[PDB]
Formats: sequence, structure tokens, C-alpha cells
Amino acid sequence: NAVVLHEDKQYYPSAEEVYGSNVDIMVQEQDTQ
Amino acid sequence: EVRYRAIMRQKMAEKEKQEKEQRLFMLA
Amino acid sequence: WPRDARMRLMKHDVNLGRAVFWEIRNRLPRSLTTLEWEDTFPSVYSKD
Amino acid sequence: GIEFMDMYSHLIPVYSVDPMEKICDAYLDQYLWFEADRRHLFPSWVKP
Amino acid sequence: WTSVAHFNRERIRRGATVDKTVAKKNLGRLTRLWLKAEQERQHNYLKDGPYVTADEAVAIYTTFVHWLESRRFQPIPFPPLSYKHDTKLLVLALERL
Amino acid sequence: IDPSIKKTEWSREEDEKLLHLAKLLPTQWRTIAPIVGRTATQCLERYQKL
Amino acid sequence: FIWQFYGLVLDLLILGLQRATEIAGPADAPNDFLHFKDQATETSHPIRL
Amino acid sequence: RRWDEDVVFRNTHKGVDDTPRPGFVNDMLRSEFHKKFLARFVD
Amino acid sequence: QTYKKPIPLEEDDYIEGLSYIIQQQYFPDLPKLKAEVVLLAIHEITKAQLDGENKPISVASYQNKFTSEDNASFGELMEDESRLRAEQHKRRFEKDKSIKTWNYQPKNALMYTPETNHKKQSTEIQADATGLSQSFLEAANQPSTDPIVPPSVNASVNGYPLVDVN
Repeated sequence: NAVVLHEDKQYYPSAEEVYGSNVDIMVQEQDTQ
Repeated sequence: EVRYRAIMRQKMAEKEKQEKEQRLFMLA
Repeated sequence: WPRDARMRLMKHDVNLGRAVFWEIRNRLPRSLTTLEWEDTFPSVYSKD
Repeated sequence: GIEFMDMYSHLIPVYSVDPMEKICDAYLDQYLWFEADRRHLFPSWVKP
Repeated sequence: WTSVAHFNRERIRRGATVDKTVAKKNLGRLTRLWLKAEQERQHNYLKDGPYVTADEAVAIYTTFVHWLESRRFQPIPFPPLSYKHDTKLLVLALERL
Repeated sequence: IDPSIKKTEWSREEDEKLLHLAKLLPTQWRTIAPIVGRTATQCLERYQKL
Repeated sequence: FIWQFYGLVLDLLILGLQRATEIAGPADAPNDFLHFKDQATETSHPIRL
Repeated sequence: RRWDEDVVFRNTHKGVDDTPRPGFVNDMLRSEFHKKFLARFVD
Repeated sequence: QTYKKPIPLEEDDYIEGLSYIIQQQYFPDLPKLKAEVVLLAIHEITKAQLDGENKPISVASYQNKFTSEDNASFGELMEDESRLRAEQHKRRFEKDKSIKTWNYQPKNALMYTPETNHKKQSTEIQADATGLSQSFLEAANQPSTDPIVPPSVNASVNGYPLVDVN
């Protein structure tokens, strides 16, 4: 019944939801060297 | 609610004025 | 400002500033506005 | 019409309105601001 | 397209460019991007209803009414046909235009 | 001018839809118009006529 | 004008009606910009300015 | 507290957090980076 | 407890019931104040629903269960164009095999705004906070302070008298 504000809206499922719990989900935005 | 409260306030002011009139008649 | 003229990050003063921001932000409904910590700087004056 | 005016660090949205509507809006603006000041609508902490 | 727009706007903000053409191009790209986002936001507002709930709206209206009646505010009337200051407000507006 | 505009007489279903919307969103005809199906000026004139 | 009074509404949300009345003063005798009627009202609430 | 019990709304931001860090959305127009970019450069 | 549909009351029952809920919370002095000036079954159902719990019902709960007839007549009216346009949209728009490529969805995430897929309740409201008590409004009308003496008088200035010759 709660309203979702526009900034709090999520259109897509989380990577764990779409890939399962047995996969290593890496998000490497930033360099390490 | 506002209009009712305005009527009540004006009527209480009328009560004050009429009782002041009664007191000025009583002082005489 | 040159430090010794900035805000000194004492634990109590930092907690007080963040608490004030937290309370004031909770005072406002999120549907019509919000307060961002990146735009807010509560400066505390105390014995420290 | 809508367009943006480049400040090179943020963008200002500029709204272009129709002439006659601009005249009507300006008169309403002046009338409302004059009337409100006479009737003490804004309680002295609003700025500018 | 969006990556180039991001990169060029950051470069413009720092101050590394002096091209008039690049500034105009990037202004156009950002205007388009912002308008896309704003159109989506309006569509979501119609979809998801009024974000301010009924309780919040009722509380806001009630507190404003009580505040206005506490100061005995007299509501602004429609400008009458016989209004003394009509010409003066009109001339002020015309000067500002 | 454009052919998308329905210049025919007002059906009863769109009339009640217009009534309900004009109650829901006071003024705001530019947003009532797409939901009703007519143009904003048509909706405003129809409401005034009613 | 439209923004200036919608933001007067937010002021009453942040301050509350009692503190707003204390700060603004009576309608007939409004307070100064950053001054209070007396020290009793000034020091009765954490919000000073 | 008596000093904060005056106001109308309370706990409006009770259940908010900072940001989805592990989230990587393959949509440059709905990612966090774009939303922050638009909120910064357009005022 | 989410799927439950509101019951379609008649309008004047809805507004009369709605008006009662607002008055019991935001204008508690209204009923008594009516008397000084001079001098339906639905609201009974709402009170009896939680007779054990003295908490008065809220505006949200009333409209989460009770709805008007037009607000329910309009819903079916708008459900027809949605279901009618569904058919309109679907008509307007050894051995070896051949190639297969991807899956087709009529609504894209690139040209049309997508759908949504992501304890959530807060923002309690103080009803008493919405008004000003008459007792308080009396207090913030009484002038009271320490009067500061003027710097000059009729002839001491700053307290020290103006010295004559005599």
C-alpha cells in the first residue's frame, strides 16, 4: 500500500536475483593498480 | 469550523459588551 | 579556513551536529522535500 | 518554450512565455505582492 | 552519446575547453538528457499517484488553516473594477517587461 | 487540425470520465485531456457548457 | 510569490506553530527581524534564529 | 523532550539508507551515476 | 492483506463517513463549539470493527476499506479501454532448421518506461500539533520584560545629573 518515490524506484532485479546465489557477482568500477 | 468559531467569538464579545453595559447601569 | 579555525571534530560535537540534522530532517515529510547531508553543514560552538 | 542557460558549472532553466500571458502574469504578480505585504502574509523570516 | 556528454561536461566544468562549438553541443546534449529524465518523472507521477499521502495533505492543510486564523489573515480579494491602484500596478509591470 | 482530434459529439462514457477527472484534478486541463481523449480546450469548454 | 508562501508552509513544519508564533510575534505588533519580545520567550526553546 | 513534541511529522526518514553500492544497472540513463550527474549539473 | 478490495459505498455515505474521521482527529473541538453557536450505519461499523482497541481509525484505513460509488464506477469504465485496447493492439501490431534470434517484447526498456521490481511504513502525525490552543495564544500576547531607562531625561544623562552653577 506504500507509495514508491521516484528516486527510490527500482526497475530491474538485483544481480543476485537474476543470476542466483552460486555465482560471484563482481562490480569492478574502480581500478586497483 | 472557522465560521462557527468566529460566530462564537463575536457572540462572546457581545456578552462582554452587554455585561459592561449592565455594570455601567449598576454603577449609576 | 586555516585549521584551528575550522570545526574541531570532537566526538560529542560531531554527534550533536549529526543529531540536530537527523531531528530536523525527520521533521519534514519525504514526499515533498528532503535534506541531503552533502548540502548541510551544522557548525557547533562549544567548549571544544 | 524551455531552454537552459549555461553557467559552465550548472544549468539554469529558462522558460519563455507568450507575450499577452506575460502581461497578465506580470499584473497578477504585482497585485499579489502588493496585497500580501499590506495584509502581512510573510512573517519576516522569509528572504529576500 | 551519453558517455561523451558526461565527459565533455566534466571537461567544461573544470575549464579545459574554450571552443564555442563544444559548449553549444554539450548544452544541447544535456538539455535533451534532462528533458528525457523529466518526462519519465512526470509519467511516473501519473502512474504512482500523489506521493504526498492523504494524511500528510490533511495535516498540512489543517496546520496552515490554523496558522492563518491565528494571525487573523484577511484573504486577498479579486481586483475590483473600481480599484484605485490599478494603473500604478499596471505601469510597474509594463516597466519591468 | 490534426486528424487525431475527435470533433464528434460527446459520448456519455467520455462525459462521465471528464466529470470524474475534473473533480479529481481541479484545473489542470492539460493532464485531464489525454485521459479523456479530447483536447484541453475541448474539455474545458465542455465542462463549462455542462 | 507562489514559492514564497509554499515554503512558508514548510517553515511551520520545521518550526511548529508555537515556535513560529513566538518567533514572528503578534500579528498586530510583529517582532523585528531577529529579535524577540522578551528573554522569557527567547530562551524557552532551542531554536533561537 | 517537550521541545520536539510540538511538530506535526515525526520519523519521516526512519527507514532510509545511503545508496545501492553493489547495484550495477546496465542502463546509462537509469544508473546512479546519471541521476547524480543530472542532479548536480542542473539546478 | 493487500489484495482485499474496497467496498463501494454510496457517495453521501462516503463523504459523511470521511468527514467524521477527519473531525475526530484534526478538529476535536468542533462538536462542542457547535452548541455555543446555537445556544450513518457505516460509521457505526467502523467503530465496532475494533471495539476492543480504543485507537480511533485513521483516514488511510477508512479509504483502504471504504470507497465511493463513482470511484468504483470509474474503475470499471477505465478497465474497458485497457481490455478493449488489448485486442486492438494485438491486431494493429536427416533434417535441418533455420536461425533463431533473441526474444521479442512489445514494450522495450529503451523506448518505453519500464515497470517496477524492488517493514515499509512511517511518518506518524500528531493531531494536536496541527492547531494552536487558546491558552497558549493568550500567553503570547502579554507584554512582559524589564523596561530599560532612557539614556536622557527631562536632566541626568546615563544617570549622572547635569550640573548647574548655583
